[PDB]
Amino acid sequence: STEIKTQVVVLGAGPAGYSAAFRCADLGLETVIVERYNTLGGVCLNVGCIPSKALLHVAKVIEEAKALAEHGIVFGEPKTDIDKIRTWKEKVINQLTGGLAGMAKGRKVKVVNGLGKFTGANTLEVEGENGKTVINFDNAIIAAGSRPIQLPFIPHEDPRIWDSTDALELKEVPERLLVMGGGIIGLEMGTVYHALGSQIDVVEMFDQVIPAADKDIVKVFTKRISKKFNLMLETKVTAVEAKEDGIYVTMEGKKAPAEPQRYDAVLVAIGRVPNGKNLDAGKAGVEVDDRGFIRVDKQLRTNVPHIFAIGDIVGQPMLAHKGVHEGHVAAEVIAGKKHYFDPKVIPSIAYTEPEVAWVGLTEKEAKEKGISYETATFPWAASGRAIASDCADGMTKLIFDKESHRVIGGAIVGTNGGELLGEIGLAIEMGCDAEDIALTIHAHPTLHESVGLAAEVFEGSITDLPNPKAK
Amino acid sequence: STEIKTQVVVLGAGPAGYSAAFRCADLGLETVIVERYNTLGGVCLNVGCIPSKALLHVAKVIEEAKALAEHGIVFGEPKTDIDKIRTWKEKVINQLTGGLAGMAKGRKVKVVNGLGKFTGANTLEVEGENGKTVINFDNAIIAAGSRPIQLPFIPHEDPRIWDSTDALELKEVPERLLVMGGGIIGLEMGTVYHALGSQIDVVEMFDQVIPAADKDIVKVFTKRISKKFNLMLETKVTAVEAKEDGIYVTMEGKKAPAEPQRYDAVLVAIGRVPNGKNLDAGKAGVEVDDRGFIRVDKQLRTNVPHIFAIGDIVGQPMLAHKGVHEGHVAAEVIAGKKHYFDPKVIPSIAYTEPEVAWVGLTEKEAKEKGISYETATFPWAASGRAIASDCADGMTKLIFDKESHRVIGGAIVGTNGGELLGEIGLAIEMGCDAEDIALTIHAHPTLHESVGLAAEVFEGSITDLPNPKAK
Ligand SMILES: Cc1cc2nc3c(=O)[nH]c(=O)nc-3n(C[C@H](O)[C@H](O)[C@H](O)COP(=O)(O)OP(=O)(O)OC[C@H]3O[C@@H](n4cnc5c(N)ncnc54)[C@H](O)[C@@H]3O)c2cc1C
Ligand SMILES: Cc1cc2nc3c(=O)[nH]c(=O)nc-3n(C[C@H](O)[C@H](O)[C@H](O)COP(=O)(O)OP(=O)(O)OC[C@H]3O[C@@H](n4cnc5c(N)ncnc54)[C@H](O)[C@@H]3O)c2cc1C
Ligand SMILES: [Cl-]
Ligand SMILES: [Cl-]
Repeated sequence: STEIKTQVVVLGAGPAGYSAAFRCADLGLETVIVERYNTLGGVCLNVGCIPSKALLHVAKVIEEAKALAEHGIVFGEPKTDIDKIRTWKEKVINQLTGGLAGMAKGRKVKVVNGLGKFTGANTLEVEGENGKTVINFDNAIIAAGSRPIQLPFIPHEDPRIWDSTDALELKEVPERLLVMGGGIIGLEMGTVYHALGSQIDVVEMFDQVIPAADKDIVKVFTKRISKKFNLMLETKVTAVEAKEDGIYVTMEGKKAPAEPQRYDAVLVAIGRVPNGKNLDAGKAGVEVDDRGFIRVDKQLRTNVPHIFAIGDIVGQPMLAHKGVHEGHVAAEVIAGKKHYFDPKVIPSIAYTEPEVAWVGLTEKEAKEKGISYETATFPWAASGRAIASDCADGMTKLIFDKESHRVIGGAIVGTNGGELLGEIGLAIEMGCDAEDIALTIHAHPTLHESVGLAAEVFEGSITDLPNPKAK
Repeated sequence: STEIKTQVVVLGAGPAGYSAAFRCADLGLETVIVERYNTLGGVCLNVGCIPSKALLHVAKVIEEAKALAEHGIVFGEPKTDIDKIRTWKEKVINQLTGGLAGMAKGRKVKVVNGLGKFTGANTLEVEGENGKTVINFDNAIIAAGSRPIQLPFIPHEDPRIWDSTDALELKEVPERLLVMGGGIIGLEMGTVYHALGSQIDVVEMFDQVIPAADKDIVKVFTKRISKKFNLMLETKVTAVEAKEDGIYVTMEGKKAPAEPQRYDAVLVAIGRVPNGKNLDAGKAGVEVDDRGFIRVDKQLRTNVPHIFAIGDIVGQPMLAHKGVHEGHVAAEVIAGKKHYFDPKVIPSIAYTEPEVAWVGLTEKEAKEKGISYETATFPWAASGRAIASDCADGMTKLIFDKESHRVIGGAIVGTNGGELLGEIGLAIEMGCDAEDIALTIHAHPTLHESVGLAAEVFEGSITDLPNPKAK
């Protein structure tokens, strides 16, 4: 029963949403953000990328410290206080949310807290702390994100059945943990809890973890990870039963045990689904597909031209950077600029150890597309830096169009591997060929020089590896 | 004496030398390498880049392990065995040497061990393990490297007066160590020994460590390091005297103490000089300058057209990657290709913690060149990744031509900062502008996305910082 009139309303304050809102404000538009939770930053900041990366950094340091022992530096076994780790995680998060609130204030962007739902083509109704707020807008930006997949046969109401948020709460270190899903989130959480002392089982229906990534990359990764996790591929969960002494899980498939297994906790990390069906978007005339996605064009417009949608809710890949860039474009289009969201590439990174990172076309995709392509790889066993840094199990891979010589894809498996994507990404966006990359002088000794070296393998000029293109 | 005939003789088996030799072989030329010492890889592999990076990795892990205590993971004080660390260092060197030997064998490149000197324009004489060998060549490639600077008033015959090789031998951990020279090598060794327990003093004649780098970058580094090291800037060593209980060093300048200071060891890391005067190059008609450089053109030719020179011995910067690329060009030119060595940029990295890395023009150089430029920086205090990884003091800086918007230089201070140079390097080589970089989608949350964000700061679209370019 309180009414507001604004130019732009943004539904959701995640990466996509707040980036869109801030861009609108910087472009001189009157902008209001609606968010059901009490802080900004959405899933990414509060229960996603950031806390997971904090805990993963902790895990990495623990394992490195232990790995120093054979080289003459012996730390004891660490004394660990989970409450303190949790407190630190919360500190990084609170620092960042404080930052976002500060920036919203600085850009004079009003934040309305509560559940927003459309009531008309130009009207969004918010139910929150201050009662009901009716927001009349010229433009709306839908950025309401996604949520974890739940399965009907699983008692998701038992506290020992976790999703990613539960896992990131760090309630305890379960003696035995099952991760359902060999995707990125599952493997990352597995990494975290393994470093803390948990015994890790991973169950995955596909024949490979991180299924979109190439076989050769994932092979290095799997070789590394099979020493610490019990990987059960091409296997599925058929039943989950809560009992007093634990969660009993029945599996069927190639690596399934005969008997149901007892776990102290089960992380259900099957995937995520969009929140498009929860907005009464139809009342604004907006089309929502059967899977809950709100599909948009290259200017991020829904079927209703003055209503935009960005981020996870718009489609895959569900990644923060995609949402940020989409938000920027939507804001710019609303401001009247003729901009489009049409990136050649979108990078993906699994912050496991070693990291698995890739951008552009994978070899799988290249073979299905049927274009003449050639791969070039540099093994980290040949890298001075990787050996000197005790991380020789890695590989840098570039994929080239055979005729044009343009780089069309790249991948790294290795410590700090993700940090190498930038160059590759830039290279693809600029339409670089192998010669461009190879002739650029990369610093030695670094991990990223492998990018250059891979290019050299293609050029046939490589001298840090045997050169089969020699004569 | 034994006499042999070859197409190409390469004097020196360092990065430059073996890269040139391997490239010549890959191009179908009969090739012989001459090396006075019994190992391959030269300074870089044996007493330079590789061992220093190994020890620095050890130091970094020790410090991170200690830093976890504040977050709830408490390792004890480490129990350290210096003999075992040294053994590990030696192991990385040996593995890599083995690799190089394997590659030389595979390319059918013969290695003649001994001291090489020119006797004529087409004759090089080697005195070595297999006696004296006379090599008649069509082309020679001089790659005989550099050596540490010594000072006449310093008793360099005392075992407590070190150069970098001594430091890398790791014979003991001196309670108190003086590093003379605030260059990269000195700071790296200071980092290693501080991590091992040494108290570190650094003397530098200039008003900043790493004088070649911009002041703001080094300011960020200096703030981190001034708590761990006693930095004496604008200070000079006037006397060094060996006594029974230690080495007494007298210094003058603003933060130098009045009285001579006692150190258990002194590392002399003032710089390196080329080995050009020690080859009898004059007997081949080759011109050597007064300080020992053998100056060369863009095809790496000396004043004698069939004689080439590459690496440290030809000029600054004395870095491995420069030498490798020069070696490739020299080999290609000898094979009859119209190739040139003329890179737009050559990257530099100090592997301190945080790392200090830069490529292209610094602000000093841009001013000195008279270019109208604009800088754009992203502070790591605003990076989710840097905060979550406990490395928030960093900074990423891009320098753009103000009119063309082309990137002309870049720099990073921060953990893993060096790994970010590749993208920047590539961007400058490709003549990218701020928009090219900004519109490339960088993965979140990473350290390298800062590069993209820095570009956004220039473009005026940044939403992860306040945007003073806003409307
Ligand atoms: C554990 C985990 C790790 C991840 N790791 C990475 C990673 O490393 N890199 C990466 O790029 N991505 C990662 N992701 C995914 C990343 O978090 C998402 O892609 C990103 O958060 C999407 O941003 P968004 O703005 O589209 O949606 P969200 O971040 O989900 O924001 C949507 C916001 O809208 C609010 N909202 C929803 N409905 C309403 C409503 N009706 N009214 C008002 N407010 C509403 C929600 O509360 C939420 O704050 C990870 C995700 C998880 C769960
Ligand atoms: C401690 C330290 C750290 C360093 N860190 C880095 C770094 O991080 N990154 C980087 O890029 N660079 C670094 N450098 C420098 C790098 O090591 C050199 O730039 C590189 O080794 C130069 O290669 P080169 O082939 O030109 O010379 P060298 O590697 O010195 O090779 C010359 C070789 O020729 C031999 N030789 C000399 N005279 C004769 C003769 N008359 N007959 C036969 N053989 C002869 C020598 O024994 C030597 O093996 C570092 C150097 C040091 C000392
Ligand atoms: Cl299932
Ligand atoms: Cl029961």
